[PDB]
Amino acid sequence: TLGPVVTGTSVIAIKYKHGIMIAADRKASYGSYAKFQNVERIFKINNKTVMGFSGELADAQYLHELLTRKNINNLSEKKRKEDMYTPQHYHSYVSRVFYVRKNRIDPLFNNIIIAGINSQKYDNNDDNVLLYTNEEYKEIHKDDLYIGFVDMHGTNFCDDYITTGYARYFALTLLRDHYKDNMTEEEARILINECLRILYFRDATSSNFIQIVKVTSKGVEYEEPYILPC
Amino acid sequence: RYDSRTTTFSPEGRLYQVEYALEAINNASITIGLITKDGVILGADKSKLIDNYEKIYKIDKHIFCGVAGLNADANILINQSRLYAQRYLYNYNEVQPVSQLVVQICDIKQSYTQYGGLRPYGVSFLIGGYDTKDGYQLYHTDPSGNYSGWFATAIGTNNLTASSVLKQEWKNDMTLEEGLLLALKTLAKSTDTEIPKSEKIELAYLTNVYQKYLTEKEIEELIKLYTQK
Amino acid sequence: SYDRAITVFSPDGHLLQVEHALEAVKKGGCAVAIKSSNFAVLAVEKKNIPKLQNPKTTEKLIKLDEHNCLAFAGLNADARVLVNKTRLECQRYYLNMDEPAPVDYIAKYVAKVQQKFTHRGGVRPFGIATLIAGFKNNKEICIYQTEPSGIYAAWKAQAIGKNAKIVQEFLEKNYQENMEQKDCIFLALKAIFEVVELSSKNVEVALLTEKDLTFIEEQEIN
Amino acid sequence: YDRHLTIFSPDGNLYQIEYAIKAVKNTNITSVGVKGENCAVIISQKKMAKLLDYNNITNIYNITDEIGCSMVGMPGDCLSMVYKARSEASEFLYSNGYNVNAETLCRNICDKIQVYTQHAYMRLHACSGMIIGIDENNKPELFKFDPSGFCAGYRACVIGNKEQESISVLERLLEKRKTIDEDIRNTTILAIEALQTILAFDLKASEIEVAIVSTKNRNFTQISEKEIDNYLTYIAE
Amino acid sequence: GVNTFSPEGRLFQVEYALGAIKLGSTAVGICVNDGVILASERRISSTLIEKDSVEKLLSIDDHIGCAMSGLMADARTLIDYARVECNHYKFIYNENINIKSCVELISELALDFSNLSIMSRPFGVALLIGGVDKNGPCLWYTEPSGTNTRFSAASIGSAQEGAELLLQENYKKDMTFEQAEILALTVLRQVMEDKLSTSNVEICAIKKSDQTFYKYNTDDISRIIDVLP
Amino acid sequence: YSFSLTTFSPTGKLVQIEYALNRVSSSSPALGIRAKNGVIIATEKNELIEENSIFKIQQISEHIGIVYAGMPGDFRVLLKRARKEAIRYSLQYGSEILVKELVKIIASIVQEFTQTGGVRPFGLSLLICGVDVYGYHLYQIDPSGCYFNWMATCVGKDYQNNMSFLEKRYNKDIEIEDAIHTAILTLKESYEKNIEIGVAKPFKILTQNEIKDYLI
Amino acid sequence: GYDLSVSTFSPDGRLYQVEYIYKSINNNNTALCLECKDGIICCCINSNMDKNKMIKKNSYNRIYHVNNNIIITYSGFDGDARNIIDRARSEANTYYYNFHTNIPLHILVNRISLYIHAYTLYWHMRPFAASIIISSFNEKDKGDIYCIEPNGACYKYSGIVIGKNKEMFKTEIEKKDYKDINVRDAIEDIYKFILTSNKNNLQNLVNFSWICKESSYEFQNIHEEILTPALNKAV
Amino acid sequence: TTIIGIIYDNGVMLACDSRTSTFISNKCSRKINRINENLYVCRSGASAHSQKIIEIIKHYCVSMKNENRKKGRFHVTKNKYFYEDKFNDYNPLVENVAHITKKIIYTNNNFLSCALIFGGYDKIKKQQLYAVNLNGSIIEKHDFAVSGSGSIYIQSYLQDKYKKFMTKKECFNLILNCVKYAMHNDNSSGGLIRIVNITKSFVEEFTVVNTQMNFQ
Amino acid sequence: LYDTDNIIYSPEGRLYQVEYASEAIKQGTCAVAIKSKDYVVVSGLKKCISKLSFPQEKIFKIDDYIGISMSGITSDAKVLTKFMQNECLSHKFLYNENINIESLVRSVADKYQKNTQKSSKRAFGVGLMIAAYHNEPCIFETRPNGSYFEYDALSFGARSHASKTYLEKNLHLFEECSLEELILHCLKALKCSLLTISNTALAVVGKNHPWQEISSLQLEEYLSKVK
Repeated sequence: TLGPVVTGTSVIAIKYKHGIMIAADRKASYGSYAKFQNVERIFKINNKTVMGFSGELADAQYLHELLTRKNINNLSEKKRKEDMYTPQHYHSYVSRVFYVRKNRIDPLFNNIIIAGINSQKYDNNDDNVLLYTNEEYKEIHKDDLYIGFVDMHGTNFCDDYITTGYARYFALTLLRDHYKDNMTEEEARILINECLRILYFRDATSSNFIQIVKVTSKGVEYEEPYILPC
Repeated sequence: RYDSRTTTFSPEGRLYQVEYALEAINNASITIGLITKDGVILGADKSKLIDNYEKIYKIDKHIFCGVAGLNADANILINQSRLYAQRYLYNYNEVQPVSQLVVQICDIKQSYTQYGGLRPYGVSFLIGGYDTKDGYQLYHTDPSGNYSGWFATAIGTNNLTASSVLKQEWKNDMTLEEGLLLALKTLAKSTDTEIPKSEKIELAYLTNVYQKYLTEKEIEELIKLYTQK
Repeated sequence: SYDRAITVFSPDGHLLQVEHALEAVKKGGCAVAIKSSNFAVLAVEKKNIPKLQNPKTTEKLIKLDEHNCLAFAGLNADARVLVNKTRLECQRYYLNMDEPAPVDYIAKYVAKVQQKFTHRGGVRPFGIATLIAGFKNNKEICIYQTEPSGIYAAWKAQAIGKNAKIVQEFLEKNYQENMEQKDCIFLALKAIFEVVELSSKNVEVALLTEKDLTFIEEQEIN
Repeated sequence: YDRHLTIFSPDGNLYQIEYAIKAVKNTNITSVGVKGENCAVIISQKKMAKLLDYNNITNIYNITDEIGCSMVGMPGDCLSMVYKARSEASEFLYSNGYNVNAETLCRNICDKIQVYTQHAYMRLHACSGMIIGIDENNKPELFKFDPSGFCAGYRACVIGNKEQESISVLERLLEKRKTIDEDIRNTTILAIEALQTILAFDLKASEIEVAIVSTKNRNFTQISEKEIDNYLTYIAE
Repeated sequence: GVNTFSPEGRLFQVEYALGAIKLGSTAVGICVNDGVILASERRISSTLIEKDSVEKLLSIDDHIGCAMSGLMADARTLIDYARVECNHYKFIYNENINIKSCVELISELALDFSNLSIMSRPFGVALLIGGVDKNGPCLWYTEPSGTNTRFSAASIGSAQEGAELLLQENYKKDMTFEQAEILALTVLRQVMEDKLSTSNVEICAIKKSDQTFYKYNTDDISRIIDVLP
Repeated sequence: YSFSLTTFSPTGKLVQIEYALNRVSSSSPALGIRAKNGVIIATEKNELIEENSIFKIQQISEHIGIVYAGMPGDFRVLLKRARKEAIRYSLQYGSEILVKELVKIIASIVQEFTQTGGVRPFGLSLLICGVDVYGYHLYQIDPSGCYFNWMATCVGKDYQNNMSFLEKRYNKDIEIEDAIHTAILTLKESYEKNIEIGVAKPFKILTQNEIKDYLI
Repeated sequence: GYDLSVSTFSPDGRLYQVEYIYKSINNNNTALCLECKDGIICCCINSNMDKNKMIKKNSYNRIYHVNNNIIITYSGFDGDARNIIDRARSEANTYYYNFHTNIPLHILVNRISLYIHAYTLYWHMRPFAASIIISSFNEKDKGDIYCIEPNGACYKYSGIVIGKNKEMFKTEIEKKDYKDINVRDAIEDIYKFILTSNKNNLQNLVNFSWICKESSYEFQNIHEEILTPALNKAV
Repeated sequence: TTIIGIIYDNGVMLACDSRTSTFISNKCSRKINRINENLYVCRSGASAHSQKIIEIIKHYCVSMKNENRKKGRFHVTKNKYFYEDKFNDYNPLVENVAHITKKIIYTNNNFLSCALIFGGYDKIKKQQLYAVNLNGSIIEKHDFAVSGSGSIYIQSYLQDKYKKFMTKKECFNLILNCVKYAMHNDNSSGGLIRIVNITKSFVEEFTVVNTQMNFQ
Repeated sequence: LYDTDNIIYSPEGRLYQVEYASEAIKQGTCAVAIKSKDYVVVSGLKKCISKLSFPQEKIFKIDDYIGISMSGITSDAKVLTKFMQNECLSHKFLYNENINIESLVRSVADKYQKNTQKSSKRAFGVGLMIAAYHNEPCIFETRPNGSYFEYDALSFGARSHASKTYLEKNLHLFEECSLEELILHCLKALKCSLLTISNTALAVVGKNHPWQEISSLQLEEYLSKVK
């Protein structure tokens, strides 16, 4: 992979009162060509871990296949809900992949956000895991929520909210200026939508066709993709 | 359980495979060699529909070999010896001395008795040749990679009688023709025959370098000469 | 037996293959080595069929490199192979160290090679024992004896091959420490001739000095 | 230990080959291949070598779209031979750019069986095979190979227990016999009658599997149980 | 085979190797608060040998010494491997390796013939490895079974049982270094058949004060003999 | 795992090679006759087996043909190897491989199986007939790996009698057809559907009609 | 003398080593798979572990899965079976890498049979001592159960029992058709069969699992509130 | 090059030009290749790379199709061909082949510059369109896929005229007009138009001669 | 003729080489492991081969919350110990978490099983008991044949029948026992097999209590409590 060809633009992820909320536009580009506009740039890894990517699409898909194999292996060797790999485990795995490729000068041309919930103490979804078919939200402490950023060189870290691509400038300013702990879903959506509106206005590679994914006490919920209101 | 342990010592510091190969060669047809001033000689005794040298082979312009033992192993070793001579010429730009080629081929012989789980080569050689450093040389090589230098020796069946005849007759100041007559006489003696037949003879000689492989008619002429005396 | 272990422990604790290699050494011809102040004498037995075998072809008194010489008793082809390995190692040392290989280093290398062949799968032990004479880095002369097992030891005077016990017992009562070259050679000969038939064609004796190894002209042996 | 490894005996025989052939015969499965003018047919007993799935039991496999086989022997060896044949076919197609014919496939499969027959560290496959297809000259193929690595072309061949008494059956049927649709029908009738004769008991449509290759439809295909029942009823008259 | 178990659960090869270490000269190792002393007999086979060329006490490192029993050719290979590994540790870590670590490295090599995770057989050697590390002086015993045991005082060789019995009888924790030497030579004198002399035995000591391998000369041995009962 | 299954007997024989020779001697007869202007290789073989699929006589190259007596599978392997070696020589030198050199290469390949570990010897004997700038050659390769140069020979069952027949009917200066008649007589002594003949023009294998025309 | 290596055919064409493996498998714990109306039920009875009183209750499990929708159980050695199951999971992972969909059951069974049979060809490998059961159940295709022998033979059943006493289990199972029976009705039947083929160790010596409609046609160990009433009714 | 694929109710339709290379090396080149009876693919980019990729994928598809077969029994110039497999029992899935193609192209994407459009039909997902992009990223299209230097000019055009459930006739007209406009505007595309129509039961192959008339 | 090779089956369907590797486990020293709702206590007899000898080590630390005890050949035990330690450390390096205990035990069982299928290799001649705390006190036992189990209490080595009987009598107390009483129970089980500070090894692991060997003074007082 000499360089990026089909590219995905910014991805945003935040912690809110009931879990993780990760937004990304559903567009892929071919240079200045908006060749694909219904692309899924957020991937569910397992019931409590999801993946967002920016950059090359082929490398992101290869990484998604690797993580899918790892999840299936884990489920195969799983016996209790605590044996399931946490988002932090997958973040360390992705970091090691990127580092080993850095040492071989064969990098994946992506920036990756691995987000999810680290604790099995807020639900029992993984007692009987279902892979092919899909009460109130339980308040989750911000310490039990994991959001990890990795870049091409393997620079790995975690935070309360993460951004990728052009979001690291536009969305990140709003996030640092306004983000607060224990946000409701309404407020999280308002903030993320303001960030995505700014990105749509100032990022030529961004789209207003959005995909919101929630990782909460009731697993991973894929929202109905929507055009940005105004 | 199916392994025979070909490369193991017997209780007496003896290798059974090497001894059995020696026996097989002792049951091979007799090949002889001797040194004259003119050059080296090699004699050897070979159905009527057989067409075809099978005892004496050329290794290089200046090296040739008489064989005893298994013919296929002899062919393998002869090919490998030609390879070594040509590789020496390639590496140094000079012909290989005879002793060096003998050492290489005997090393290949011996590694089969020290390494792996294979059998030894069941062949022995009489290597004759000429080089500038050591003149005319004749070497005996047995299956174990041991070799020795000779002025006249015999290998194969009834090698003792041929050896006795050679020692009794072989001189130092004998010419090519006298050496050839002695070779025919030894070949006849080892066959327990008063006259040697000209169909069971393989004579060739190397002189300074050129090699002659005697046809049947030239053998017949040598037989006439040997019969006059 | 590509990787099958050939040398194994017997129920009594012995490595029978090594005793068989010792038998091979016992079958070989006798050799003797005697050390003096700054030179050594090596006398080996030779047996050739008169008038038919070239006596120059067989050399059991082997120069290894500039300063080190060797003699062996046992299988001749194994001896040649081990000698070639030893010469290669002498030159490798002199290339990497920029100094000629000392006698003790060469003897230890031969011993380790024999031990290795005694301790690896798919290889037969060398059925040869060697006496290596040479000079140390301090220019002192030394004589080492290496056995088929891979054990080695330094000696003042040592005999190997067939009937080595008798030659040892003789040399014990006769080796008078520092001896002149002429009578040191005479001792090296009268010790070896206690077992081999008395004849100038049944021996070759060479002498190693700081300059080189010289084979003794047959007139003196006569 | 002369009869254990694939090495010669004092008489010169390789007894392990005879033992693998005996293993093939032990499976008590009979398969019969018959060549017609423009068609070839293979019929097998569809039995193993109550809750068992009888449909799944088969001795007929499809090497490529247009080449098929019947493998009789120990089931693991049969499946291994089928997979090796399929790999050979795919390799030949990829390397040469056209689909292998039955002759080349049988000869390659024997070239591989010979390695087992000679290298003492592997065991012989107790698998015998019929292979049929349609040649580039639009003629049927029928080649039979055994554990010994011997491949021969046939106009009619049998793998099973009864040989040297099932040979005369085919001989008489074929010398009795001597439209493309009529040729296919007559070949199928002959094959079904040959199996019924050889087994010496009345066949049942659900316990036998018949496959055909023909110039009209080169694709090696199996024929439904209704047609087999119709053929059996016709034979009964 | 070499990797075959017996019906009782013991490998045949290491069991047979146990009989090999019972041969050779006898050595004794004593550990006291001040240091560790290894003293070995020398059954000189003849007067024509250079006594000091045969070595029973070697220095695996500056702070480590070892007494050797069994097949000496194997023991030299083990000690050479130990030296290489100890120097590699010193280079990687810039400190003197712990004695137990060295003994464990020797043990892992000794059982490399199993091929659980290359030598072809067990070593058939017994090592009495003493040294001084940060923990102080210590003394270890390694045998072909691979099991390594730390000892306050131990003995190996032909007279192992007698030397062990004497060391048990006469050893106490509160012992001076001079008493350690005296006891070591008392046991050695009682076990060997050749009368004790300044040329018959080797003595090496690693003292806590300097943690350096020191091989005794003739004067020191004569001193200890002068102090003997 | 790799060790010789062919070993020297206490008397110096390689009993596996002797056993392979016994197997070849218990095999179907084949023979060759070298004429003054050609060379022929003939061989002798249930209403079902297709004849064209089991020809023992095969073509190594345009001017080289081969027949065998022994194990069919080993023959197939060695035939593929001989074709491979002939093609390799052609690539190297741009000309058809000389008969003697092909015989030597195949002899080496056969000898390899008498010494390498974990392999039995080839259970076949080969007759190779070819034409080169140096005339017509008829060579026999044994299971041991030794190759003989022949004017005529037979390599199967009851081959002592057939050798005697060929000896009592062979002349160097014989036309191709006189040799073909002698070959058919020899095979009929050993014993048109039973006869396969190849003749050397590029190497050719006689059609059944031609063979019957010779049987008259 | 023809039964010391797996790569030697006896005179009668038999491979004795495989027969010995068969005896070993016939002497080991019982396992069975049963295809019912709405799903497949796998049950493993660990009869020979009754003497091990100190084993963690319900810790030993011979029932595994692939892709969460394939049940894989076995009768034989734990090591050999774990080897086979690891190979099956590796095959499934490679298939999903290659094609982006779950491996078909029959392809997986053929590949596992090839993997087993490859170990009966050489004289330097020990053949696997384990009979394998691989089962699945789909909404559209209903149930598919395969038994793989130690020799590489694979066969498809509507109900299979391997291990000790398998003949009595077969006779009791065949007594009625289970294609028209739901899994819950079958749990009590299997418990009664185990009892008649004790009352105390049923809750701790038996592994139960299904793939049925109630579990969305995916692997699941049977919850305790479902098993306890059935084993009580059986007693 | 211009390769397009459209989805209409009851089928999918691939279309391509045939020009190859400012010198037209091959003015009639076959870009729509038949991987399987129900599965076709359009090539673009480097001709050698795409051709070799197609050969590899055909090899894999043959392997998959053979391995799929379960045991036992069950139950304007046009060329039309029905499927030999009437129920898609052993025909490999379109997604499987497209994804293995993506894997192959991605593994060797340092030098393989190949863009492919897979059209096909299987009983699981009915008719499918997949696009394999430059570095080896696969995107499943549910309306249409385009690729090649000439398909850029028609994008808007196509987007305006596509309808969710076009009929076969109007879909054919749409794809033909798309290809014609693409060749009119793109110098690197031209020649006769090749169209493949894949459906539940059969595949049709049309060849169209063309001319772009307008009075703009 | 069936115990000669590692890869051969008996007519009884038995591997005799692996059973001999297991018989090598009966002649090791007795070791015992028991657990309550929070802790695992492992106690083993150190072997003493002479008065001047130092007692042989019996238990080993694998990871912060993982330790082992061995019975059988000691070199194989060291090989397995290094394997497990490198595995735990490699897991903690690749990721930032402790290894799942079942995963480690299964990998060790894979290592055991591999050796059983090849002629050139022999089975590991040692039985391992693994005591850890991975969300719960867990005791595992591996065997030469590649099979492993999980226990409420375990014992093996020479004369473990007495330790067995004691543990089977007192199993229902261990769950509700406190740490001191659990330690005393394990020590009494170990004593049944026959203790001084020199010939007995004792370690604990559990919730918020990394694997830790009991000190000399602690062991002395505990043994006094046993008396």
